[PDB]
Amino acid sequence: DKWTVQPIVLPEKDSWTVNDIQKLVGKLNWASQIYPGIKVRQLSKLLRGTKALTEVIPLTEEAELELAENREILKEPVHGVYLEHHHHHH
Repeated sequence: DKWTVQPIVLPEKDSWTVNDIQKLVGKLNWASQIYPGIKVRQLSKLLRGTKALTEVIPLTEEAELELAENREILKEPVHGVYLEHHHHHH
């Protein structure tokens, strides 16, 4: 390691509420632009289930499948010494 993105990580439980899914879909979304292979097509659909921010929504086979594969990708560096702008000191 040297310098690049940050350690993008998320919790893991079998009781994701709309509020928990919502925040997630946002993480995977932003992460998507910072991590490929991530999917947020089925994750967002889960919301269509309920609106209450206290409604426990489970992850569908395809939702838990992608989420998993995602949490794994975040293990990549993405960025790291590959820009070189302008600096001279030592």
